[PDB]
Amino acid sequence: MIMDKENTFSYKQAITGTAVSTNVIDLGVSRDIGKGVPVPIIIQVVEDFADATSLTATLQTSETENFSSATTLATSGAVPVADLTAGKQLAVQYMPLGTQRYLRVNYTVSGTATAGAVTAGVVMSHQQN
Amino acid sequence: MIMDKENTFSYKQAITGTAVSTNVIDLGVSRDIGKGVPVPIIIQVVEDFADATSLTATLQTSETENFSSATTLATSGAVPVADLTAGKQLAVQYMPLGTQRYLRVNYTVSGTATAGAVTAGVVMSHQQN
Amino acid sequence: MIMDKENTFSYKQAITGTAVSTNVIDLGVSRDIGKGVPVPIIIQVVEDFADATSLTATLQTSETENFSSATTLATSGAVPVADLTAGKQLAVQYMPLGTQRYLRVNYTVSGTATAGAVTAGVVMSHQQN
Amino acid sequence: TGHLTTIRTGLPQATWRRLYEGVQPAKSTTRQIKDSTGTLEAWSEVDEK
Amino acid sequence: TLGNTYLTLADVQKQKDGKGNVTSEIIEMLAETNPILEDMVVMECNDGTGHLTTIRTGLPQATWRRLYEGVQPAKSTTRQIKDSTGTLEAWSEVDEKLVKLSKDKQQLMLNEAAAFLEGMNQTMASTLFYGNTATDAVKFMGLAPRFNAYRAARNLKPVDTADQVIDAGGTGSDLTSIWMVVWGDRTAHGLYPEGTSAGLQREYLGAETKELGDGGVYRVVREKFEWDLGLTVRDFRYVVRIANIDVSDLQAGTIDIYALLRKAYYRLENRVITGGRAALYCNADVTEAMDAAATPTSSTTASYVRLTPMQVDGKEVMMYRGIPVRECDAILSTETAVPSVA
Amino acid sequence: TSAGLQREYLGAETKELGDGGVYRVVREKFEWDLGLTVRDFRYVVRIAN
Amino acid sequence: TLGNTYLTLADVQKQKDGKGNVTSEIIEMLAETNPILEDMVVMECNDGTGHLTTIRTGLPQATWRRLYEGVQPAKSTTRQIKDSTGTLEAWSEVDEKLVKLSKDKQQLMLNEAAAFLEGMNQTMASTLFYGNTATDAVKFMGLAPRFNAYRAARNLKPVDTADQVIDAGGTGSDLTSIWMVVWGDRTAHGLYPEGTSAGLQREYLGAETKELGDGGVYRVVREKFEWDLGLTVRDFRYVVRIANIDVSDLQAGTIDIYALLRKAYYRLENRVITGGRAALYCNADVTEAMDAARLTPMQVDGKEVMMYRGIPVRECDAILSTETAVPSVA
Repeated sequence: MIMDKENTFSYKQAITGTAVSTNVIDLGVSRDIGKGVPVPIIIQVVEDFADATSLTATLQTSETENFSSATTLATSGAVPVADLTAGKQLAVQYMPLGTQRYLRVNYTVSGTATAGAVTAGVVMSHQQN
Repeated sequence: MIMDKENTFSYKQAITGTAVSTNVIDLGVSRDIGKGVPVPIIIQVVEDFADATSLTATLQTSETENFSSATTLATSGAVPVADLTAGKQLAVQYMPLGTQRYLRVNYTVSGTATAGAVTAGVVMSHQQN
Repeated sequence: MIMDKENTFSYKQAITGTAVSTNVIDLGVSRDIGKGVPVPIIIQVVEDFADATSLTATLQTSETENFSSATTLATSGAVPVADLTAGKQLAVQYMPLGTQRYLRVNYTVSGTATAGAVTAGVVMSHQQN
Repeated sequence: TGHLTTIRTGLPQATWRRLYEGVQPAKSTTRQIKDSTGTLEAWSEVDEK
Repeated sequence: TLGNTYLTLADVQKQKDGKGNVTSEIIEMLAETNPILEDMVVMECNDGTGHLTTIRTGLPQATWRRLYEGVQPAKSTTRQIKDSTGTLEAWSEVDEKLVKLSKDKQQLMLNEAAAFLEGMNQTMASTLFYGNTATDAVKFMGLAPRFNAYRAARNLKPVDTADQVIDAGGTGSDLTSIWMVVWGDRTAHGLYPEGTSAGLQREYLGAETKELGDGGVYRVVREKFEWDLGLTVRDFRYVVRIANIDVSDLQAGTIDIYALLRKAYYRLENRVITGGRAALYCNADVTEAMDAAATPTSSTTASYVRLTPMQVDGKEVMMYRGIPVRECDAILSTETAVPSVA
Repeated sequence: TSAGLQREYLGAETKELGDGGVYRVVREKFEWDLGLTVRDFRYVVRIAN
Repeated sequence: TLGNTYLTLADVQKQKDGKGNVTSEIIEMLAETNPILEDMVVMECNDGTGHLTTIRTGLPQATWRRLYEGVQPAKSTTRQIKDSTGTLEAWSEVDEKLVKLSKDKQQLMLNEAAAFLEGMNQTMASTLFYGNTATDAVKFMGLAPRFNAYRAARNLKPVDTADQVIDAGGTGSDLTSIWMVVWGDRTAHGLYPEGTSAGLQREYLGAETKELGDGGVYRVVREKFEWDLGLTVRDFRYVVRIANIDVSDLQAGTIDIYALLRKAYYRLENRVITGGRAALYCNADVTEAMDAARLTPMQVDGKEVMMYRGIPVRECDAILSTETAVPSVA
């Protein structure tokens, strides 16, 4: 993979607590980029989770820097910690449709965590097996 | 949309009342699809709907021909009644990862409508606009 | 109209009080820049003032970086809050004689101003209506 | 995979560079939209005899 | 955050066909037409502080001489005004690997260069029509800032520029304007400072070595795009604009275009003698309405024009009164109120 | 796919029935697939209702 | 308050010498030999975004015709896998006056380029073996993480990665592993993406001018080094891993490597590939444990190469001997 810096939501972000993503990719124009030729994305969990219980991994999109009202484009559900190992993908392969203005990832966690990290972001080409 | 029989979940299937896809795909062996080359699918509503509260078109897979081991590859979610309109792509643009021997489409509707139809399957080139 | 970054005493600088300039200019050896061919200067006001009473446009110069000793070269008097609108110059169009080593602009105000901006600095070509 | 088209959905916003001041570069923000075909076909057997 | 500054990877993916090659044919869908920058006359300032205009502000009115009287000698006063040029430029910054993995460099440069050319043209036309340097200190004075005030009465001779603007009763954020400039050596023209060159200058800097603040040397490629000009409206007798043109009207029959255009034509105090080429620029809403009131069909209680078969649809709006009507997209149907000088 | 409305005079065939029946037939096949792909809706305008 | 960031006068004084100018003989004291980089083939990424691969997955069932009886048509279902790639670069920096100050410029950059070449070789071999996309998403997945599991009892036919990993048994912080791979176009090879050339790409960026926090522009000569490389496992039945080899029990006589090797050869696929080199990839400890004396070497110009059953044994210095325990997929 040749995943790069700019269009990347989080780089090895712990989000051990109930945090959110840091690099909110913002686009001035509502391109809704998923249309036509696809764009691969990952929300692959990069390092294991110790004492969490659920890792709802929404892909909230909104129309303001601060996500006053956000819209969900991909939610992984209440994934139990038994699967939050390295390489555990948490959404669809390619870019979804409906990216209105802004894009930030939520990390609602049931309870806190003592370990856990992710590398959500856009990738030039997926890695499989 | 260049649909095709022998690779179609359901052709013009009516949705009214809880039911599954009329046709269940069978890929010979339990090998994978979503990986590698993208495979577009459209579980899309064709004809409008009625008093039914919601709809839950999920892409269930199972190793057995009859689906006793349910496995959600991708879910439409509880789409509200208002958005059950023609042309609504209810699930992911591309085929999710982890295809088993067989795949089905499960329609779980909150209540029963007097109208509603879906044509779901894999297309040669998903047509935008 | 052409301007510079260094030969620029202010750029939309806030005057919300009895503030002074920001980019004090140096000229190596002491020298006298008012001699010889004229060098223009623009003290145009931007962001129309709101609640001031008088804007003192002193043009203090010094021989030390810190303006412990200052030598007034020009002034505009107690120009009222009325007028002071956009495009209002407030000093001599060119550099007065007696530029010791450094230059800056003083912005004494008889009260508090809730708005106001200035663009003091040398301009390659003055813009006459 | 069907014919593709590349809309442009935004253009840079240049800045008046006062001398010795830096300009922050911008980019051409495009967008894509694709289209597909669809076939018609008819047949006729007319009993050659 | 961000993601909008440099040419990211998603955009490069979007700028290629399914065969894996960069797209040669890009639908613009945001280009605009602005022939103001095409028909405008421009020449080097070629002087000192700036372009210089000499305006007379006094006449030595003669005295009714009684016999055996000493007539006091009089002098002719003059007033001088100078106008300055402005410069802007924009830059393109792309990673070299972003280019190499796209299998095609020249195509990506062509796409980005075309986009930048269109962007600069649009920006320049916008500033020419609205160069409000009153609050900028850059973006040289255009045309609207000079005439952003109208005088309701007393508009007999051009004492100020407030007599060169005609109220049309508009209100709200749906106002517009029509400019009738005259380009000529003395009427008005464009301007660029000496040493530079006319038109947009573009330079291909090749591969760069972008150095980061915190020790980073990733290699980028850049192109230079430079274009500078300035304006000089020598006479405010050569430019007339209509303010408060409410687009809530002008789509229905409430404001007659040709009435205001004739009123302004006669306000153009220097068409009586040929100074230079003339023009009347619009925003394609005015021209639409003008063909709506010059080839009328079922119009509202108006339009003494009488039609014939084969001439019922409309032909064109090319020339107003011999003045060519060049359609400039820079003009906006939102301009805020131009107030009445008391 | 070939361009435009196609036509294939297949000629004589066999048309085997489901009960052993057999008799010659001749089949002519007409095929056409296309998509209109309005690449820039700036070039198209509609008046409806 | 240090002096290691950029090249200094001390280094050129220590390398460029010999009563004269730069030497063309700089001995690579840290030159861990990894013949994996030489045996492995490379192939341009024709596809464009992630090296693609089509593998047959189902087989048609032929039939015997019985006195004009029909034969039903048969399908042949196919799987497809994508192999992403990854890039490494490096940058040299010498003050232009420093380069000119030494009598030669080409050689003083040539040895500094050999240094970078050795470093890239070492890092790429390390990531070729233990390169994980699971933790380093900027790292193309190596040979190991595709096999960090094993089936207890091997399936009748290889149908999974875990069915090609032999659990040698072991634990602790001293286990190692052995790789038997065949390098071929249909088996496994390197990947330089489209546009990017194959292998290392030395790039000499002439002379440039630098900056600091307070002006201070000075002239530097910058050499840009790049290497793109992706790894693809085609027909993964050609790769077998022997995991959890306790080196402590290996130095002593507790486990024999020959049993593990024969088990792996049993679990390999018979060589039928044309033009495909194959070899063993085992650290120095394994070949040291081969001190057990009829398995013998074979005639290739009389070279230091063991030939375990017609397969060269390339001892690779990059195979770290303190791996993590490989779990079992029960």
